Order: sequence, then C-alpha cells, then structure tokens
Amino acid sequence: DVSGLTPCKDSAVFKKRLDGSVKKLQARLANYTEGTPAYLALEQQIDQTKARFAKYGDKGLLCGADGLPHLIADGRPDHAGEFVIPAFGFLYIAGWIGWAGRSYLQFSKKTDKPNENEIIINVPVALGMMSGAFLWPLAAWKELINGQLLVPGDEVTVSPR
Amino acid sequence: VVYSEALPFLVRRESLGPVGALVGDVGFDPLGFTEILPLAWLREAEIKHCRTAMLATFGFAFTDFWHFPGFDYTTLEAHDAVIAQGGMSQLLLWIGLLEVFSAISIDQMLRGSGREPGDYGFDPLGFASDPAKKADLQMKELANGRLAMFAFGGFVTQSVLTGNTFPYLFDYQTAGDIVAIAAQGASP
Amino acid sequence: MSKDLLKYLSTAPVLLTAWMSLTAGMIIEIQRFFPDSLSF
Amino acid sequence: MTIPGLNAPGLVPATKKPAGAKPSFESYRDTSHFWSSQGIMDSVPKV
Amino acid sequence: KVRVIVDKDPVATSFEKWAQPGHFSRTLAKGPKTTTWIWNLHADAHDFDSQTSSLEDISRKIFSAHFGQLAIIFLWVSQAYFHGARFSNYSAWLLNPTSIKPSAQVVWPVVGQEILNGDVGGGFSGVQITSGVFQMWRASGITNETELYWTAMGGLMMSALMVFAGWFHYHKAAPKLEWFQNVESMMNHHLAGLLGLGCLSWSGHQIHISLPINKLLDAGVAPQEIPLPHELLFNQDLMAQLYPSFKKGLLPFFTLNWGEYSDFLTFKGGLNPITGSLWLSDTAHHHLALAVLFIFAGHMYRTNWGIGHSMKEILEAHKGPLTGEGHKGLYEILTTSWHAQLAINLAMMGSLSIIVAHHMYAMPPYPYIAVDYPTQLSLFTHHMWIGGFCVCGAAAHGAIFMVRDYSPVQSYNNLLDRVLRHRDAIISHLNWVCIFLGTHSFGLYIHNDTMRALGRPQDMFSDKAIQLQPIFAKWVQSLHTLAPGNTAPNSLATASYAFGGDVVAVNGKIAMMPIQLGTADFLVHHIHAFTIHVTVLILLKGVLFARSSRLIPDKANLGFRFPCDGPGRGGTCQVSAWDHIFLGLFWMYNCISVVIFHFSWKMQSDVWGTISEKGKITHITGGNFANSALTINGWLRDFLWSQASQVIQSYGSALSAYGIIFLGAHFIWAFSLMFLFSGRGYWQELIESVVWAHNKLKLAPAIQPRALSITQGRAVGLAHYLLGGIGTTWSFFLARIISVG
Amino acid sequence: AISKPSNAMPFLTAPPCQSSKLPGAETGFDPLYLSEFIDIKWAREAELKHGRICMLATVGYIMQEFFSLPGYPGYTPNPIEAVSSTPPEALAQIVLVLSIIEFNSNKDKWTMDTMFTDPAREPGNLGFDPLKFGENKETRERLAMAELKNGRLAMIAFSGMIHQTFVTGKPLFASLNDIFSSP
Ligand code: CLA
Ligand code: CLA
Ligand code: CLA
Ligand code: CLA
Ligand SMILES: CC1=C(C#C/C(C)=C/C=C/C(C)=C/C=C/C=C(C)/C=C/C=C(C)/C=C/[C@@]23O[C@]2(C)C[C@@H](O)CC3(C)C)C(C)(C)C[C@H](O)C1
Ligand SMILES: CC1=C(C#C/C(C)=C/C=C/C(C)=C/C=C/C=C(C)/C=C/C=C(C)/C=C/[C@@]23O[C@]2(C)C[C@@H](O)CC3(C)C)C(C)(C)C[C@H](O)C1
Ligand code: SF4
Repeated sequence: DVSGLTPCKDSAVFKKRLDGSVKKLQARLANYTEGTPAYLALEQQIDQTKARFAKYGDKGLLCGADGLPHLIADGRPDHAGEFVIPAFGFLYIAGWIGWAGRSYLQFSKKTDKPNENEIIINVPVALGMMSGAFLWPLAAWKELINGQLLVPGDEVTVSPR
Repeated sequence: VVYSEALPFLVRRESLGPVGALVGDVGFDPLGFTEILPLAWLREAEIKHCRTAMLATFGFAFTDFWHFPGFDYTTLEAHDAVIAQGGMSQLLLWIGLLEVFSAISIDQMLRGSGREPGDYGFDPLGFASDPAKKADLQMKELANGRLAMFAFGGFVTQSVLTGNTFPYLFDYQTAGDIVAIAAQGASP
Repeated sequence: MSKDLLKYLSTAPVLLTAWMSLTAGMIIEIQRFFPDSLSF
Repeated sequence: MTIPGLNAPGLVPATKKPAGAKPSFESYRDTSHFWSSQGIMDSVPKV
Repeated sequence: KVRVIVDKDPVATSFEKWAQPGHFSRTLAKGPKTTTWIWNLHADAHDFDSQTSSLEDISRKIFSAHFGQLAIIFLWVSQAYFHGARFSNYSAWLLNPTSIKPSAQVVWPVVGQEILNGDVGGGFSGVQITSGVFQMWRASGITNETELYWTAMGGLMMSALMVFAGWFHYHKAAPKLEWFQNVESMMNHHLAGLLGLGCLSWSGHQIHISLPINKLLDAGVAPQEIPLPHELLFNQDLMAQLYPSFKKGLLPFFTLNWGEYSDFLTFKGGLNPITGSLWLSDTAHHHLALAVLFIFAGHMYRTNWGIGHSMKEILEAHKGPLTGEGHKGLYEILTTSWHAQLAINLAMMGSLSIIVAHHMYAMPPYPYIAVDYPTQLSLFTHHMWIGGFCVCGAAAHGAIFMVRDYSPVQSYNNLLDRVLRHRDAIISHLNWVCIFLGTHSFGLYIHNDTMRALGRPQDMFSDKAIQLQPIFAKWVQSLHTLAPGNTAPNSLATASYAFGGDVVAVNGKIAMMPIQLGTADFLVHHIHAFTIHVTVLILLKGVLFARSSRLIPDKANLGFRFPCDGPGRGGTCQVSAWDHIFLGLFWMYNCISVVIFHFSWKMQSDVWGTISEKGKITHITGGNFANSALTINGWLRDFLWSQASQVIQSYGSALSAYGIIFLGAHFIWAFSLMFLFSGRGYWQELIESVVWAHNKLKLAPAIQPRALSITQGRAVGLAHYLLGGIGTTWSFFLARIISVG
Repeated sequence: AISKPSNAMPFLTAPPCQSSKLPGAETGFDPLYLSEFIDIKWAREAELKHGRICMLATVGYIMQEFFSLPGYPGYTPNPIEAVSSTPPEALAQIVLVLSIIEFNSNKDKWTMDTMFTDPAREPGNLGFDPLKFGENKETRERLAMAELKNGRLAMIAFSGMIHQTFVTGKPLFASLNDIFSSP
C-alpha cells in the first residue's frame, strides 16, 4: 500500500508467523494430558493467538517484509485509527487530568490551610472537580477569554536575569 | 471482695464491669478476654454468634427432613452442591450487605454513638416492647443462643461421625438397647 | 471510620495508591475484554 | 422452572438411609475441604 | 531484683495522629512548606531517639516495632507455605524430585504474560522457584498439601497474634526501662529458652517425624502410603521396626546408656547417597547437642538468685597494660544505648548470613537441593548480599552511637577512648594494607592480561608459567580429608566433600565434588581480601572520624548525616559518617559481586555438571575457570559474555521475564548515575524554571517544590545503583542457571 | 440509646440528609453516609436524573421486545444484541441530541461549585413543566415524592431487566414466561 508495506491479511510472512506461533504452542501442548487445567489454558491461549492474528488481518494493518504490523503515522485518514483517534483520546484524558489538578489547586489556594490541604486532599470537592473537568476544553477557553488562566508575568517570580 | 458467681474461687476481674450491666453476668470469664477486647465488641459478637447458631441448628434439623424441589441434596453436601449451583453466592452477597451495615453500627457503637451491644432495633411483632419484659427476653435470647451453639456443634459433628439423618446417633444407640441391665460384651 | 480515619484515608499517599489501583485495574480489565488492540 | 408451590410441591421430603455403621475416619477426612489434598484444591472460589 | 514492671494504658488508641502526618517530630508536626518536608517525614520516621528523649519510650517503640516486624515475617512464612499448598506442583516434585522443576507461582493470562507459566514438569505450568522451600518441606517431612495449608493458616494466626502483641505492649501495657535493661536475664532466656528449647523441639520433631518419613521415601514408599506423622509420633512399634533402638524406650536416655540410640543419632558425616544431602539422623544429633549446649550456656548470668555472672564485673576485670582501664564502661554503654547494640547485632547477623552461604553449598542440608543448581546459587548469593548489607548497617549504627550516645565522662581511658586516640594510626595502616593488597592482587590479573596480549604465556602468573599455589589452603584441605580417621575417629566421612573424597552424584547430575585450589583461586581469594579490607577502611574511618577530624574539629556538632561544612578548607564534602557508609555500600557491593561471580564460575566449571555411568565427568562450562580466570579478559569473555547468552536469548521463552528484568535493572543502574554524579543546585534552578512555567498558569503548588537534599540525592543514587546492579546479577544468574542446569 | 437515629435504621445515627428539607428527607437511609461527603443538592440532582433516565429506559426495554418501528433496520427483541444490530448513526444522533439537551439545560452549571450557586436553583428543577403541574402547590409534594420513588424503583428495575437478559440471552417477557412455564 504505502512505504512498500503490504496488508497483513495478504502477507505470506505474517501467515508464517501465525503458523509458527501455533506450532510452538501445539509442541508445548504435548506435556499436558487432555482435560487438565493446563491443557484447557493452552487451548484458550492458542485460540487467543489465532483471534489476535485474524483481528490484525481484518483491521487493515500493513505488514512489512519482517511480517509484523507497521503503523502509518502520517495523517492519512485510511490509517486514522493507528494514531489520530488514540491521540485525540489521550489528549482529552490528559486535559481532564490537568484541569482537575489545576481547579483543585485554585480551590485549595483560597483555603485557610493550603499547605495542609495539599497533603490531605478534601475528597468531597476533589471528586467534584474531577467530575467537572469532563468539560475542560470549554472551561479552559472560558478562563482564557476572561483572562484568569495565564497570570501576567509581571506577577511571577523571576531570577535576576 | 466480689467473687465471680460462676467461679466462686476467682475474684471478679474488673473489665467485666459493674456486676450486672449485662444480662447474664454470672462473672464467667476465667481467661480474662475482657482485658484484651472491649466488652461491647465481645457482646455484639456474642449475640451475633447466638443468632447465627440458632438459625443454623434449626436449618440443619429442618433440611434433614424437608428440602425444596430444586435442591435434592442432603444436609452435608448441600454446601458444596449449592455453591456449584450458585445459591450460596446469593446468601453471601445479601448477608454481606447486611453485615456491612452491621459493621458500620459496631463502629459507631464503639466510637460512642449510644447503641447497645446487639440492639439493632428489630422488633416488628412488638415482643419486648414493654421495658419490664425486655431484660428477661434478652436473658432468654442469650440462654437459648448459647445453648444453640453447642446444639449446632453437636449436630454437625455427630452427623458426620455417624452418617445418620436426624438424631445423629449411632446405629447401636438407635436400634439396640441404651437402657439395658443384662451384662454387656465387648461391642455395643 | 471516625473523621480522623477518613482524614487519614484522604491523605496524599493513600489516595495515590487507591486511585492508581483503580486506574491499573481499569486498564487491565480493558485489556482482558478488548485484548491485543494495536489499532483503533 | 419449578416455582416452589405454584407448579410443584412446596417442601419436599428428603431422601434418607435407615441407620448405618459409623463411617471410618479416613472416609470423610480424605474428602473434607481442610484435611484432604483434593478437598483443599476444590475449596477455592469460582467465576 | 529482676522483675516485671510495666505501665498501664500509656498511649491511647486513636486515628488523630494517623491524620496528622508529621506528628512524630517537632519540626515536621508544623506542616509542609516545601517538598523536602515530605521526604523528611519518611527519613525521620523510625528515628525514635530524635523524636523523644526518653530511653523508656524509645525502648517501648522499638519493642512494638519488633512485634510488627515479626507479624510481617509470619505473613511471609505463610505466603511460602500457602503458595506451596495451592499454586504449586509439590506433590509431583515429591514423587519425582530430580526431573520436576520446583514451581510455586502462577501468572494469570492478561497481556501475554501467560507464557511465563513455563513447562515445570508434573503436568503443571508455572514460574519455576529457586528458594529451596520444596527441599525444606521434604526435609521437614511434609508429604501432603493439607499440611501446607494448615501451617499457612497457623502462620496467619501467629501474624495476627503478633500484631495484637505489638498493639498491646505499646497501648495497654508498656514495659519500663528497668524491665528493658535486664540484659542478664535476657541473655539467659535467649540462650536456654529461645535457642536451647528451639533446638530441643526441632530435634524432637526430626527424631519423631522427619527420620521415618524421609527414610521411607528414600526406601521407595510413595507419599500416599507413608504413615501419617500423628501415627508415627506414638506408634512405638513402627518406630522400632524402622529404627530398632526405639524399642528400648527412654530408659537408655535416663540411664547413661546413650550408645543404644546410635541408629537414629549418628556422626556419619558426608552426604546421603540417595538424596545427595546431609544425613537427617546427623542433623537430629546436631540439634540435640546444640540444645544441650545452649541450655548449659544460658545458666551463666545473674538473676533474682545469688548464682550467676555479672557482665559488668566480667568486663571490668579485663584490663591490660596496653589498654588502660580496659573494658570499663562498655556494660553501661551497651545498657544505655540501643545503637551500639544494633551495631554489634547487625555485624554478627551479617557475618552469620555469609557463613550460612558458605556452609550450605558445601554441605547441602536438604534432600535433592545439591542437584537443584538454581537453588544453591540463589541461596548462596542471597545470603552473601544480606550479609554485606547487615555489615554496613552495623558500621552505620556504630557511627550513630559515636555521634549521639558517646560521652568521655563515661568512656574515659577505656578501649573506646584508646581507639579514638590512635584512629590515625589505625586508618593509615589499613590504607597501606589496602594499597598493597589491591596492587598485588589486581596487578597480577593485569600482568596476566598484558603478557597474554603480548603473546607471552611463559611469563604469566598461571599454573604452568609462574605458579602461586595456595599451599596453606591445600594443607588445610588435606587435613580435613584425613580427619575422619585420625582426628575425628568416630566420624565415618569427611564433613564436606569439597575438601576431598568421593564424587557424590544423584542420577546423572553431581551433588558435591572436591574443589581444587590453584593459582586462579589464590588470585581471586586475595582479591576478596582486598575488597573486604577497603570496605573495612571506609566504614571504620567513618565510625572513628564521626566525632571530629583534623579537617573539622567539631564534626559531632553538625550531626550524624549532614551534607557538608561548606566549600571551605578546599572542600569538606562527604565528611559525615553517613557519607562514609554511602561510599562503603558501593564497596561491599563490589566485594559481594566479585564473591558471587567467583562462586558461580567455580561451581559451574569445577563442581556442577553431570557424571555418566562409566564416570565421564562433564562440567557445565568445562573446567575453563582454572585457565581463563587468570585474566580480566577471560573473566569478561568466558563468564560474562559466555553466560549472558541464556539471558539475552530468553525472549519468547519462560525466562523472558528474566530478560526483561535484566534490561530493567541495567536501566536503573544507569539511572542511579544521575543522582550520584549530579548536584542539587542545578536541579533547584531547573525546578525554578518549571515553577515559573507553572506560576505563569496559576497552578504553582502551595507546597513549593524543591530539589532533593544533598544527602537524599546521595541516598537515592546509592539505592538505585544497588537495585540495578543486584537485579542485573539476579536476572543473569537465575536465567543462566535455570537454562543450563 | 442513639440520641438522633436514622429513621430508616434506628440502629444507626442520623445522617445529614435526614435533617434536610429535600423531598424524601424523612427517611434517613444512608448507611455509608455519602450525604456528608457529597453535596446533598448535587446528589439529589443526580438521583432524579438517573431515575428519569431509567424510568424511560424500563418502558423502552419492556416495549422493545414486543413492538418495533415499522421496518427499522437491525431490530432484535433482545435489546442488548439490538444495540449492536441497529445502525450506529441512530445511537450517535441520540447521544448528540442528549448532549445538546444537557449542555443547554446546565449551561455554566456542569460542576459542584458552578451549579447551585444561585439560591433559587432547586435539585432536579430544570424548568421542565409544560403542563404546569407544579403551579398547584397542594400536589407538588406528592408528585415530588412520587418522582423520587418511581425513579428509584426504575433504576432498580432497569438493572433487573438488563442483567436478566444477560443471564438468559432471551428478552424480558420471554425469559419471564420461561420462568413461569411448565416444569
Ligand atoms: C496538578 C497537576 C499538574 C499540572 C496541571 C501540570 C502542568 C504542567 N507541568 Mg507538571 N508536574 C506535576 C503536576 C502537574 N503539572 C507534578 C506533580 C510534578 C512532579 C513530578 C510535575 C513536574 C513537572 C515537570 C518537571 C515539568 C512539568 C511541566 C508541566 C507543563 C507541561 C505539561 C506536562 O508535560 O506535564 C508533565 C507531567 C508530569 C511530568 C507528571 C504529572 C504527574 C501526574 C500524572 C499529574 C498530577 C495530578 C494530580 C495528582 C491531580 C490532583 C487533583 C485531584 C485532587 C482533584 C505544565 C505547566 C513541564 C514544563 O515546565 O513545561 C513547560 C516540565 O518540565 N511538570
Ligand atoms: C521436646 C522434644 C521432644 C518431645 C516433645 C518428645 C516426645 C516424645 N518422645 Mg521423645 N525424644 C526427644 C525429644 C522429644 N520427645 C529427643 C531429643 C530424643 C533423643 C534422646 C527422644 C527420644 C525418644 C525415644 C527413644 C522415644 C521417645 C518417645 C517420646 C514420647 C514420650 C511420651 C511421654 O514421655 O509422655 C509424657 C507424659 C506425660 C508428661 C503425662 C501427661 C500425658 C498426657 C495427658 C497424654 C496426652 C496424649 C495425647 C494428647 C493424645 C494421644 C492419643 C492417641 C490415640 C493418638 C513422645 C512422643 C517414645 C515414643 O513414643 O517414641 C515413638 C520413645 O520411645 N523420645
Ligand atoms: C536490624 C536492622 C536495622 C534497624 C533496626 C535499623 C534502624 C534504623 N536505621 Mg538502619 N540500616 C540497616 C539496618 C537497620 N537499621 C542496614 C542494613 C543499613 C545499611 C544499608 C542501614 C543503614 C542506615 C543508615 C545509613 C541510617 C540508618 C538509620 C536508621 C534509623 C532510621 C531509619 C528510618 O527511619 O528509615 C525509614 C525507612 C525508609 C526511609 C525506607 C527505606 C527504603 C530503602 C532505601 C529502599 C527499599 C527498596 C526495596 C527493598 C526494593 C524496591 C523494589 C522496586 C522494584 C520498587 C533506625 C534507627 C538512620 C539514622 O539512624 O539516622 C540518624 C540513618 O541515617 N540505617
Ligand atoms: C576501577 C576503578 C577504581 C579504581 C582503580 C580504584 C582505586 C582505588 N580505590 Mg576505589 N573507588 C571506585 C573505583 C575504583 N577505585 C569507585 C567507583 C568508588 C566510588 C564508590 C571508589 C571509592 C573509593 C574509596 C572511598 C576508597 C577507594 C580506595 C581506593 C584505592 C584502593 C587501594 C589500591 O588498591 O590502590 C592500588 C591501585 C590499584 C588497584 C589500581 C591498579 C594498580 C596497578 C598495579 C597499575 C600500576 C600502574 C603503574 C605503576 C603506573 C602508571 C604507568 C605509567 C602510565 C606511568 C585506590 C586508589 C580506598 C583507599 O583509599 O585505599 C587506600 C578508599 O578509601 N575507592
Ligand atoms: C440474623 C443475623 C444474621 C444472619 C443470618 C443468616 C445466616 C441468614 C440466613 C438466611 C437464609 C439461609 C436464607 C435463605 C433464603 C433462600 C431463598 C430466598 C431461596 C431462593 C431460591 C430460588 C429463587 C430458587 C431456587 C431454585 O430451585 C428453584 C426453585 C428452581 C430450580 O430450577 C433451581 C433454582 C436454584 C433456581 C447476620 C446478618 C449474619 C448477623 C446479625 O447480627 C443477625
Ligand atoms: C427504598 C425505596 C424504594 C425501593 C425499592 C426497591 C423495591 C428496591 C429493590 C431492589 C432490588 C430488587 C435489588 C436487587 C438486587 C439484585 C442483585 C444484586 C442480584 C445479583 C445477582 C447475581 C450476582 C447473580 C449471579 C448468578 O447468576 C449468575 C451470574 C450465574 C449463576 O451460576 C450463579 C448466580 C445465580 C449467583 C422505592 C419504593 C422504589 C422508593 C422509595 O422512595 C425508596
Ligand atoms: S557540592 Fe555538596 S559536598 Fe560539595 S561543597 Fe557543595 S554542598 Fe558541599
């Protein structure tokens, strides 16, 4: 398709890797007798291996000459699921985390004992901040527009140049 | 000098409290567990064990005779059979909800809420509503439950030892003569 | 579960361990139910 | 299914053996959950 | 009199001081103002003498902490027994010990880790263990899983009892300092009561449960048919059938016809040919004799009754011309200061761990443990590391005593004063010894490398060019070999086959073999001595120069651990005894690493291996130690490079976990170098830049972040360095030995 | 001898919710005392939201087994399977509409601190009352208590239907018939 790689479903090296893993598992299967927990666990494991390989074949992943999936991170929407959608998911989650932390810090700084609140978390309001950080992109934008996000630098400690 | 009314050769301990704060105080505590553990906790455990032993011995005796159509197991194998079926999981779940609430009550009682040792307030039918009968009924509850612990222990142990259904008595006790007077031999 | 023990459970390390425990369990259960997800 | 009382009896009489000799100690100790190897291996949770 | 005297309800039971984090110290109780507060809360957690001045309170805290630790240890014994009960193949191994790989751990299938449940024989998939617990249980006589389950439950009960005891002895009835300072009665009860009765009880257990079960197992009776221990305990007819002397009862004991018990109480020596381990009758006689010895020793010190010794008088009576007042004041020092006792006890514990490591491999005590090559290597290496760590802890707490609890009014003109008054001579002479020993021992290796690279084997310090034979070690080995006839006539075999004698072998694998000593052994032994001497130099200098030095006359005022005393005097860096320990830990690490490398290579090349029916002795590496251990190039090639194959090629196999841990320990060892080489000033400035970045966004924390203190940075670097190195060696040894042996 | 016990449980102390003016406050059912930690107004808002959602959901669950939209793609009486069977765009549009509704109804009030800042804001009173049942103040207490109780019963009931269909693999009343069938 791209970069000289081929789809994993039509990849002879990918099929041989699957066959080799299957043969390895079946070879180690000889030690255990039929019906034992170890035998059934190995049967489950080989089923899982075959299911994994079939899923990679169906998903449209590209396999190189080495016969392993290669993720194309260039922004093409054919391979969006490789990076772009996981990237958006992580960015949303990390924003949630940082907004919860920042908002709880803003609450705690106004508390009578912020130093002790830093260690001992006020859990009832911490849960509220964590829940309310779900809408961080609009909340952060609102704080940006109102000017309550970036303190003016004329108000931050700075070392003698 | 106050001597324990159950063991008159031992002095009362001290941690047992005033003589009679607890119904049944016959001063029976030779090993002095009240020094290590608090009396309220010990008494909550006592009443829990009493009630559970009562229900257990009655259930054992009942299951020896009658069972529901689905459960076709004897009393001994009922535990394994209904774990395999899944009913004992349901009992554990619901009794665990009840026991979490109970544990919250024990925590509050020990920290000083005011709740008595085992007073859950369960009194729908109105037994013991009159304060005059309440102490007597507490003493009767304790007596019956403390008997029921030994009852259930004997039930289970004799049941497994003999293999007989209700009486938990050996075949010679049930069939032969346990009130004989003619000279016996080597075996029953 | 007095207010002091609730405060102790609210302390920073206990809360860190509890939350990271829940997070790791969440990740591991997502792995069990949707295993081998080298894609979306 | 068998609703107890509606489409089936309620309490059903149990099956019982009419007396018997004492089972040997090793007969039930070897099957007990705590003093048997197989009993210990079977005395585990399930899911 | 020696008496029980305790205060009742000294401390209330409440979670308020759980909530208050830094309550224990006056400075920490204020609350945080910087992140260094958080670190100091952990650093000063168990520094009881800094928290409270009362020696009584310190002793009570220590006593209950000991109880908590014993609870943890009982939970650990419980985990071992319970995992053997449930998640193991102990029955299969008991049936077929030689072929079955012992395993008592199972991973769950989640993210592909299920391969780590490798083929361990016995129809069981799991992680192979190397702790020797299977052999321990076989020696103890455990033949079923119900026994393992029930002893695990007993261990849990004991752990609960220990937690209860720790709570009770601090919150309800705490002893007094008068009770704690009864050292004479403590020694009496620990000798006769703990050690003596422990040995007596274990001897009884062996004689009654271990000898019959193990003898039947060696005969061939499968574990199912073995009579149970309760049957064996009282069935005297069966015990007479097995050991005929039992039919005579205890009359041959009460009368002094102890020779009648010769069958089950022996001085055979050597190793049992069947199991390739020590005779259990020999072990029973051993423990009985030790029980008698300890009970005899425990009746020495004075108590409520007139008989007994006073350690004060014994010490005060020992004073010589070259020692002045002698041992005067040491009784009071060791009765008043916990740190001095901790120092002595840690030193002896560490030396005992090392002696254990040396003894177990040469005299395999448990059945089928000698053939279990991973077990021997793992136990030896582990006990060596624990011993080194304990020795450095001993040095650290000696330094702590010197800084805090030392006093000239007490220790005037005694041995401590006289040692401090010529510490300079001591350290200078040890410095010369270290230079001489290191120069010779390492320059012999370097010479060998130089001549080999110059193509001059005839100029080597080899076994055939210039021999450095350990004549004295060879003489001692010969004496031990000839001992069973001349100097130990009642012994029927040598104490250990390492000195000499026959080649003990179980199945094809070799249990024990005579270990030859040549030029390579001479060189590596002198290397060991050099490393030990440098470690002693660092630690002894730290202990002696904790009070003061020519550089800092008032070093005691600064404290035990402090960063420095400024850049003055050209630099006063790491002057503290704490920093001396920090440097000595690197050196004991090097010492133990070289010791375990010597052990691994020597046992793989000269002892471990296989012997065929004719007697073709084939070793794991092939005897390459005697000719390749003469050069550092040979050490790098034939030991590290040669044996790293089984680690690096472990991916895709059950040892792939060892491969991952190999890499991770490498990573942590390298990560440590950041802390070890870098300094707080740079890190604080970097944190200032990051704090500006946070303050620009209105989220700079109330607890201001700070770079770690200097002592903390040194500690973190040392901890990461030790973890990385030890984990690297751990993964390497385990992967190599499990793959090849 | 508890001075102020919970009404629901006389053996437990009164939670903060019991001494409150919310509808259903005269029950005191809070063994875990989550009203002390959680703001009671926020908790009641969430309670009513979940109850409303689930008392829509129970009716949807029972009636999806019997009735279908005429010729709707991917119908299955088992709603669990029917979710996957049905077009994803239908559920996407439904979720988008509900997101719009929630956003517009809770504009600038999505958090514990942000919401209930205004004193007039009542828990669950999102202004939705076209028919104006609340203007008749006599029946307002009845309707509020009824909403609360029916929402609670519906949360429980929807859990029941969902997990019963998980157990059996058949829809709700099919499984009910199989239970109440011949031995
Ligand atoms: C409260 C959360 C919080 C927030 C909002 C930020 C924000 C920031 N940090 Mg980070 N930081 C945090 C905690 C946080 N930090 C902590 C605890 C540490 C100590 C380990 C650091 C150490 C640190 C360094 C050394 C640097 C940053 C940098 C940055 C910036 C880039 C984002 C980034 O790469 O993060 C990196 C994130 C980390 C290294 C780890 C974060 C730790 C956890 C996962 C998050 C903490 C959440 C907290 C527990 C929430 C409690 C709330 C709850 C009670 C409701 C940005 C200003 C960089 C910068 O200056 O860029 C301009 C930078 O160089 N941070
Ligand atoms: C602490 C260690 C220890 C212990 C506990 C024992 C225990 C025992 N040894 Mg000894 N033994 C030991 C060390 C020990 N030994 C050592 C070091 C040696 C080497 C010198 C020997 C050498 C030796 C020999 C050669 C023999 C024993 C034997 C015995 C038994 C003696 C019985 C007796 O004297 O009752 C003492 C009785 C009392 C103090 C009176 C109280 C009685 C109580 C109430 C009875 C309780 C019974 C019990 C709970 C229930 C059993 C029921 C049954 C149906 C199962 C007993 C099993 C004999 C034996 O049986 O060998 C198999 C035997 O021949 N031992
Ligand atoms: C009998 C054993 C023993 C005892 C009772 C003590 C007791 C004490 N030591 Mg210690 N010590 C010991 C052994 C012992 N030591 C050993 C073997 C060493 C040599 C390394 C030391 C070296 C040492 C020093 C140098 C100092 C002490 C100090 C102290 C005191 C305070 C310690 C504290 O609060 O730590 C609280 C506990 C911690 C801070 C946690 C430590 C965590 C370590 C570093 C890492 C653990 C890694 C883990 C095992 C593996 C991680 C795996 C990874 C994959 C996650 C206290 C009196 C201090 C003192 O007296 O100051 C005045 C002090 O400066 N000790
Ligand atoms: C390979 C690395 C290395 C080396 C070579 C040394 C060397 C030394 N350390 Mg160690 N040390 C190391 C790593 C090393 N250390 C590390 C990483 C640390 C940090 C934890 C320390 C921390 C440390 C401390 C704190 C102490 C030592 C001590 C010593 C000395 C031991 C005496 C000795 O045997 O000297 C002899 C020299 C050698 C063994 C090197 C090889 C010598 C051969 C014969 C070559 C000769 C060459 C020729 C004559 C000259 C050059 C030829 C030509 C170019 C002119 C010595 C200077 C102790 C000391 O002072 O001892 C008295 C001491 O107290 N070290
Ligand atoms: C009181 C007390 C306590 C207690 C207690 C105890 C021990 C209480 C015990 C209560 C007990 C033992 C209660 C059993 C109920 C059984 C039921 C409802 C059975 C349902 C059965 C059903 C629904 C069905 C059965 C089936 O066979 C049917 C009919 C058809 C077949 O096709 C198969 C199936 C399986 C489907 C505390 C909390 C410990 C402490 C406190 O201090 C005091
Ligand atoms: C109090 C109140 C109200 C109320 C109320 C009411 C009626 C509440 C009712 C709650 C109710 C009815 C709650 C049921 C829970 C059931 C559970 C958790 C079952 C688990 C079942 C499980 C985990 C089953 C598991 C298994 O099947 C598996 C998977 C396979 C089998 O091999 C084994 C078994 C069988 C074990 C009002 C009146 C509505 C309003 C008022 O204002 C306030
Ligand atoms: S770097 Fe550390 S040791 Fe060196 S002068 Fe500065 S503070 Fe002292």
